[PDB]
Amino acid sequence: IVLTQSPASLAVSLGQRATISCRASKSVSSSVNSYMHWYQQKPGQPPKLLIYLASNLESGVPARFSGSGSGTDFTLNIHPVEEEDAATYYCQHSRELRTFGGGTKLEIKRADAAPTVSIFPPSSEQLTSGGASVVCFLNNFYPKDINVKWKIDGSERQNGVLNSWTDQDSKDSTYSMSSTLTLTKDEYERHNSYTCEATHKTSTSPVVKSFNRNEC
Amino acid sequence: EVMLVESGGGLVQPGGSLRLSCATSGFTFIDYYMSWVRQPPGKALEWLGFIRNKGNGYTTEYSTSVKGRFTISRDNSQSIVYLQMNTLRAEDSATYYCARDIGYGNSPFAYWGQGTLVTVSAASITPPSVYPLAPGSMVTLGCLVKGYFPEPVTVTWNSGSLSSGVHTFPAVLQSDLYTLSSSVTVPSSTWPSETVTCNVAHPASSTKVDKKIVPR
Ligand SMILES: N[C@@H]1[C@@H](O)[C@H](OP(=O)(O)O)[C@@H](CO[C@]2(C(=O)O)C[C@@H](O[C@]3(C(=O)O)C[C@@H](O)[C@@H](O)[C@@H]([C@H](O)CO[C@]4(C(=O)O)C[C@@H](O)[C@@H](O)[C@@H]([C@H](O)CO)O4)O3)[C@@H](O)[C@@H]([C@H](O)CO)O2)O[C@H]1O
Repeated sequence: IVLTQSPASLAVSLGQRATISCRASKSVSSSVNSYMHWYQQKPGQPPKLLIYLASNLESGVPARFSGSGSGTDFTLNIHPVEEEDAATYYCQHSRELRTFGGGTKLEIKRADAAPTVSIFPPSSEQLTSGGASVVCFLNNFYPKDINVKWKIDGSERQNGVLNSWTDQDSKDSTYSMSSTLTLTKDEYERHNSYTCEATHKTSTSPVVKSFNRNEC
Repeated sequence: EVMLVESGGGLVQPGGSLRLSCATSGFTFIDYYMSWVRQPPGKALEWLGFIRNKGNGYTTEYSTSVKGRFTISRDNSQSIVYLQMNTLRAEDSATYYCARDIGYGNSPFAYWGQGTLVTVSAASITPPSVYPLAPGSMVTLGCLVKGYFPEPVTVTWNSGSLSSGVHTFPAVLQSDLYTLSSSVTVPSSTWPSETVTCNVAHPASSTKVDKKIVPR
């Protein structure tokens, strides 16, 4: 027995209805009960039980979440979606072999948000240690589509760039990104201008942040 | 009331073995089934098995994927459930959760532990180097947390007093080593007037470091 989840990923604007399907490969109902559970999981947290026995709301859980279905076909309904709802949702067979479905990621849609870019040279204690990383943060933007190009003395640097996104923010619905240019102290010290350029739809040209090492 | 608290997670070499525990309180432990559930980083939840209550003789059930390799057992006098894992491989690398399963008229998986991260690799345990990120209306400071293994680290700012305006990014693997950055935005009317310090913890190597964010 396998549980299959609908879109796997879903975007819904604030205030509107989100609908997550779950299909079981075999009936999970008896005459009396439908053995389906629904969970919510936020990054770095355990799952949280929302719905037990297919249609009962767990104690403590807000009434915008509801479940339904029987046999093989099931639904989680979130209405109105709020910002805190940004999360992954799992259905599960709540008896026998207790199978989990694969998850549906819920994205909260919102107005575009321009990134706030900050660039950071190597810390002088890191230089003392023999390393060098140029870090720039691209914060609180939407949509999640973004890219960073690095320029050392005018030319683009492709290798040694580490990118990392936050999960969608629970409060304001934005994404954040960290772009770390990893470098040997050797190459750091042999070049002068360091640039990170963020390409995002909120601007017709790259949001550019720069420094010169000799000017530090 | 109800609390499930795990430990025992960490680094283990391929082919190795490990025992995680899960300490419970706030319910009658012996009358409840207990489950173990795992989640590889970025992937779906996977049910691993349960051990039954006193009524059913503390017998055990496992998923097809871990039968004969993993063992669930319980210390009823102390209210701990265990998961003994042998012959570990790459794919076993996950966050491992215990959860209260069925007992009394109750639904399973209402209560979960915070989870513990198990990592299986040949790579050694390395402490992080923790570097301050200082600049060149609101001001963004950061901490780079470089060259550590294995996960997790935890990062707070001002020992927890600063929480909003924080973006701690997920770690990235670079050739056996993890790199992570945290970011904090505060009003410039409070920096550097009032101090800002990042607190980084690496339990896997008893490291606990504070970095005062000092201007350049
Ligand atoms: N009259 C109800 C009957 O209709 C229910 O089942 P149907 O939907 O008609 O098929 C029945 C459901 O009971 C269970 C269940 O899922 O079977 C089990 C309940 O727990 C007891 C119990 O009867 O009170 C007590 C437990 O200590 C166990 O002994 C179980 C059961 O005997 C064994 O349970 C397991 C097992 O392997 O140990 C795990 C279960 O989750 C389930 O997988 C069962 C199998 O169905 C085989 O029986 O095996 O029985 C409750 O957990 C109950 C739940 O509260 C329903 O919401 O589900 O309950 C009748 O009252």
